[PDB]
Amino acid sequence: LRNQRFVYDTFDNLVGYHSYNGNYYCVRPCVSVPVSVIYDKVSNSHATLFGSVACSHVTTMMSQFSRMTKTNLLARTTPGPLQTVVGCAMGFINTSMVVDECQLPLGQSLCAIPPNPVFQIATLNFTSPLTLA
Amino acid sequence: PINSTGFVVAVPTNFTFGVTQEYIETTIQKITVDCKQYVCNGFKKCEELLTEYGQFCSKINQALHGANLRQDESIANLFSSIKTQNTQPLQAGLNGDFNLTMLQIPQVTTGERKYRSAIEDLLFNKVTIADPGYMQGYDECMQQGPQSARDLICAQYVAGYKVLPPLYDPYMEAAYTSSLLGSIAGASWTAGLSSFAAIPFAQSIFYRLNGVGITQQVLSENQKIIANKFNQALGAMQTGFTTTNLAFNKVQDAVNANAMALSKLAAELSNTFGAISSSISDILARLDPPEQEAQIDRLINGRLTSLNAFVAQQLVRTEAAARSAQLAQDKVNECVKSQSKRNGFCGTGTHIVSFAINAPNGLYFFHVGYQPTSHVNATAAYGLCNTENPPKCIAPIGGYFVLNQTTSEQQWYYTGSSFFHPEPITEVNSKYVSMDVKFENLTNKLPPPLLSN
Amino acid sequence: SARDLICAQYVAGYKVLPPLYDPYMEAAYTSSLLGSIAGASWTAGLSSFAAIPFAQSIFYRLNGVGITQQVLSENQKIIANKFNQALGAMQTGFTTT
Amino acid sequence: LTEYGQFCSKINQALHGANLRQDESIANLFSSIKTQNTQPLQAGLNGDF
Amino acid sequence: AQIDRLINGRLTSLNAFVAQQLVRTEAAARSAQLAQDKVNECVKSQSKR
Amino acid sequence: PKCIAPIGGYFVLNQTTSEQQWYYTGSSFFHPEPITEVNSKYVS
Amino acid sequence: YLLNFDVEGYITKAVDCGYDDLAQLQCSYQSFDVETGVYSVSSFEASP
Ligand SMILES: *[C@@H]1O[C@H](CO)[C@@H](O[C@@H]2O[C@H](CO)[C@@H](O[C@@H]3O[C@H](CO[C@H]4O[C@H](CO[C@H]5O[C@H](CO)[C@@H](O)[C@H](O)[C@@H]5O)[C@@H](O)[C@H](O[C@H]5O[C@H](CO)[C@@H](O)[C@H](O)[C@@H]5O[C@H]5O[C@H](CO)[C@@H](O)[C@H](O)[C@@H]5O)[C@@H]4O)[C@@H](O)[C@H](O[C@H]4O[C@H](CO)[C@@H](O)[C@H](O)[C@@H]4O[C@@H]4O[C@H](CO)[C@@H](O)[C@H](O)[C@H]4NC(C)=O)[C@@H]3O)[C@H](O)[C@H]2NC(C)=O)[C@H](O)[C@H]1NC(C)=O
Ligand SMILES: *[C@@H]1O[C@H](CO)[C@@H](O[C@@H]2O[C@H](CO)[C@@H](O)[C@H](O)[C@H]2NC(C)=O)[C@H](O)[C@H]1NC(C)=O
Ligand SMILES: *[C@@H]1O[C@H](CO)[C@@H](O[C@@H]2O[C@H](CO)[C@@H](O)[C@H](O)[C@H]2NC(C)=O)[C@H](O)[C@H]1NC(C)=O
Ligand SMILES: *[C@@H]1O[C@H](CO)[C@@H](O[C@@H]2O[C@H](CO)[C@@H](O)[C@H](O)[C@H]2NC(C)=O)[C@H](O)[C@H]1NC(C)=O
Ligand SMILES: *[C@@H]1O[C@H](CO)[C@@H](O[C@@H]2O[C@H](CO)[C@@H](O)[C@H](O)[C@H]2NC(C)=O)[C@H](O)[C@H]1NC(C)=O
Ligand SMILES: *[C@@H]1O[C@H](CO)[C@@H](O[C@@H]2O[C@H](CO)[C@@H](O)[C@H](O)[C@H]2NC(C)=O)[C@H](O)[C@H]1NC(C)=O
Ligand SMILES: *[C@@H]1O[C@H](CO)[C@@H](O[C@@H]2O[C@H](CO)[C@@H](O)[C@H](O)[C@H]2NC(C)=O)[C@H](O)[C@H]1NC(C)=O
Ligand SMILES: *[C@@H]1O[C@H](CO)[C@@H](O)[C@H](O)[C@H]1NC(C)=O
Ligand SMILES: *[C@@H]1O[C@H](CO)[C@@H](O)[C@H](O)[C@H]1NC(C)=O
Ligand SMILES: *[C@@H]1O[C@H](CO)[C@@H](O)[C@H](O)[C@H]1NC(C)=O
Repeated sequence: LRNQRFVYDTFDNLVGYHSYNGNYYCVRPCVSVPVSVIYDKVSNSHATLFGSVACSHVTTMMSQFSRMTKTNLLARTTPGPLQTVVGCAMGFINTSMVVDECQLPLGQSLCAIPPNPVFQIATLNFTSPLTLA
Repeated sequence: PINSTGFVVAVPTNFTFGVTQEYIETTIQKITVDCKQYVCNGFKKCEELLTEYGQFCSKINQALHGANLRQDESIANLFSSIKTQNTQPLQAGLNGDFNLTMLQIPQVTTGERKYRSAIEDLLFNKVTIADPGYMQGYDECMQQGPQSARDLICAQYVAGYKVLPPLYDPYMEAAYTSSLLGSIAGASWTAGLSSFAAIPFAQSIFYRLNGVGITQQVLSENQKIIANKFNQALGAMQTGFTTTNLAFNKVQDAVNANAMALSKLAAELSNTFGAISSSISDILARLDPPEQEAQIDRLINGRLTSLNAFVAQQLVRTEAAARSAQLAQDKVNECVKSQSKRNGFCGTGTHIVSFAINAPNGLYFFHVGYQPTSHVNATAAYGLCNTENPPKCIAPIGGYFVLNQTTSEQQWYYTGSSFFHPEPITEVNSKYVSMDVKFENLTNKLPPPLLSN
Repeated sequence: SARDLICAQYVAGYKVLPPLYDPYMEAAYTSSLLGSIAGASWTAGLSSFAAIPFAQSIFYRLNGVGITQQVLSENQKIIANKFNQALGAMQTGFTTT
Repeated sequence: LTEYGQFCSKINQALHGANLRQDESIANLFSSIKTQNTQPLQAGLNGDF
Repeated sequence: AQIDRLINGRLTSLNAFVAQQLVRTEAAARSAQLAQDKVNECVKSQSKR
Repeated sequence: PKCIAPIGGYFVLNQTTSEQQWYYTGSSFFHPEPITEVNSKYVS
Repeated sequence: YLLNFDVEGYITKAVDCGYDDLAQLQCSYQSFDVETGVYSVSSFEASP
């Protein structure tokens, strides 16, 4: 904007800095990435969804997350991060299943299928009873 | 009232179709707040002091989670009608002579299916709503930089709150609105809800018009005029999305309320509340432990007050949205899937048919009513009978016994209650009733029901 | 003491706004309601207005709830007197009970 | 007072919005006068009532 | 400090007044709609309910 | 057979407590009157 | 740490809040028993 090294948002939060090296840096609080947990009581299993975050950025930003999340992100496991329309998710497998009732909704007509005592991503699609011409 | 026998009644001679617009909200924006981050911002000294106010954060989280769960249940209940609603396929563009092009979703030969109708596209383009970064908002807020119109969305990752996505994507809402459009046509003389008749839209409209006091002869003569008036009424509401429209203004009011709640939540973090600074780091850097506690406590108290106010208003709006959603279900069942005999519930005038389209955070209704424009003063009678030792008196059915004029030898006719068109009295439009003192005595001219053949 | 609440407007710093309509408009509204009670009863629409007297409208309303025409003709004066007694009894019904 | 934010402006806006909504609500109820057909009643006695 | 204590007390009073005023406005709007329904059903017609 | 049913009333005997005579009365007031086609309809 | 005291006054089970996401959920809502659902959780893991 001008000859200023600090960038502030409308609410006076420091969001950007210009450094001596010549780079520009985005400034965020040490806990910024939203985290939500999908838990199933019957099987005592859980999964993690990072809302509105690209999977690639989640790999770089690990210091906010818990120890097991850090270990799983570093381990590059097979059930690793999957990009959905509601953010990056861990512990899910992409399936083409279609359901009409959901107990663990994720938004945008997405559903989570708990494992029988990983989680499966299903979709909510409704069907009319009959069509009469 | 007239001084002769009988009574004067104003019967319309010309009519037009009026449209009443109504907006009903169904859901609000779901918000979750990270209480620990919002209050203490990761500083252990603040968190130690926060314990003296009890388990504040856990209660805040539980209350917000319960509110979101209730809203999800409420919206799920409304959309469940799709599973058990019988529907019939409508024609493209013209269904007889009525034009329903704008209310239908345009079919595409190749590509991605559309989820918005022409009228819905017109409605949504008139309302400014920020995109709440459902998929990649966190990255976009960094790649785009600080923007005044987008600071409310990007404040999620600084203040410590999250905007949850809605339960259903817009494709589900489009399916719901298309389901409503395909269930309007049906039978009208049945006394149940267990049978579905595949009656065309035009015949259903004509049956609805015949039940409000318009005879079959008038409908047959004025078929094209009625169709043209209906098309003119439907086409006139495409350009009715202006600031003068109160119903359209309430949609923007709902959007502004949703924005205002997050604006209030975000702005409270910049207040000092009487402390030397609004930042915990500044307090720790400028003061020593004996004096830091008081300033940190002042900030804690201010932020706790802000969170309590936000939670209370969020619960209020959730309850109001649930009641409004129930009202929407009642409006759909009464005005959309059937014809209403009530006054004032489905628009003004005599109700004929209603349509429902998707709207931001709710539904938009178009109530079509029968609106007369001109009237005629007609002389009417309570009943008619001959002069015999036993009398047989008759009364009109759904109409009036009137004389054929606009201003002992009088000739009586029958007319519909909603349109003036005299026609001979038969047993179709009359029924036998008991003897009444105010009934006319017909000496010479007798209708066939009154003839002792 | 009874007026300190009103006079506190100019000391505390709040204002009581007048209502949108004066009482004459409200009187016009109530008179409008009284003049629309009478009308037809056997029609299936809301687009026609019939200038039926109040007494005939009341008798039509009574005939539709299960009272035959012969009973109404025989008991006309009794029905009118009972209605007048019912209307006049509510003038003194503004009590704490 | 500035350290508590724009308190007074928010208070004024909230009260103004509430009053505006009440004015709209009362205006809607009284609009029936314009399109209500009426007939003149008699003074005192209308028949026997 | 003393001026701040007075400011905090009066801000709390104003917030409480605004909240209750909005509550009563919403209740009055719903009651007004009920009045319109009562007029249309009981006053201008005969009710079968 | 041709069976009839009352319209907006009841088919009652004229008493307050093979040769019985049936009448018609309104549902909201007891006043027996002869049964005609005005106050009756054919049913199954 | 989240500690549960039995009827006799002893600690029967405990939760390390910063271990995994399930522990974070339990400490965020302060309950060992949590119903099935989707919950937003806070952060309890500290780093140098
Ligand atoms: C069972 O039910 C299932 C769920 O209902 C259903 O599955 C769904 O199917 C539909 C239809 O097939 C899918 O819709 C499509 O979604 C595409 C992806 O959307 C996401 O991503 C975009 C951004 O794109 C980036 O990411 C995608 C991958 O995700 C990538 O492919 C792309 O390259 C980019 O990298 C994002 O914009 C979307 O989010 C916005 O839109 C949502 C609604 O669709 C909103 O809910 C959300 O809030 C976002 O809203 C904002 O942005 C929009 C757009 O600017 C604004 O209008 C709005 O105001 C707001 O700002 C989402 O995260 C999407 O790309 C695709 O788009 C096409 O189709 C629509 C509708 O016709 C057009 O509007 C688009 O322009 C575009 O049309 C044309 O599409 C063809 C073919 O793809 C392209 O070749 C053309 O170029 C393109 N034309 C133009 C001009 O762009 C469409 O929306 C949906 O995702 C599925 N949901 C799932 C799988 O969960 C399933 O079919 C049902 N099954 C049965 C049997 O019925
Ligand atoms: C993976 O998930 C997607 C939904 O996100 C499934 O649907 C496919 O999505 C891709 C990418 O948008 C489209 O190009 C395909 O056409 C979609 N297919 C269908 C049938 O809708 C996809 O099938 C999933 N893959 C699996 C389960 O292997
Ligand atoms: C009902 O009113 C309409 C609108 O005024 C009348 O339409 C007019 O029709 C005449 C021919 O009869 C045209 O010359 C006029 O231009 C029309 N007026 C318009 C379009 O505003 C219609 O005739 C009336 N119907 C009646 C009297 O039965
Ligand atoms: C039915 O109404 C639609 C609009 O709702 C009409 O379509 C328009 O037609 C005009 C004249 O050709 C075009 O200029 C517009 O672009 C069309 N609008 C659309 C497609 O949205 C249609 O012509 C009407 N049908 C009939 C039979 O009159
Ligand atoms: C009612 O009276 C009207 C006129 O007031 C009649 O309409 C006329 O009918 C005659 C005879 O068929 C025609 O020559 C005229 O052109 C008609 N006038 C108009 C303005 O249409 C009508 O036929 C009468 N209805 C009856 C007797 O049932
Ligand atoms: C039709 O004729 C009958 C005759 O039965 C009239 O009924 C009389 O009405 C007057 C008041 O108008 C009563 O005082 C008489 O007692 C009635 N007579 C009988 C025998 O019941 C009736 O008024 C006439 N209808 C008219 C003039 O419209
Ligand atoms: C029904 O029965 C009552 C008596 O229970 C009849 O009323 C009597 O009718 C006779 C003959 O006209 C009169 O002399 C009596 O004074 C009447 N009694 C009373 C108390 O009014 C009545 O007529 C019968 N109804 C019929 C046969 O339809
Ligand atoms: C009735 O027709 C529909 C198509 O219109 C068909 O799907 C359905 O099976 C038919 N029902 C019966 C009972 O034959
Ligand atoms: C600043 O406000 C103006 C006027 O509303 C708007 O056009 C412009 O985009 C805004 N600038 C930014 C960076 O948001
Ligand atoms: C004081 O109160 C009494 C009793 O209510 C009342 O009659 C009197 O008018 C009051 N006095 C003033 C000055 O308001």
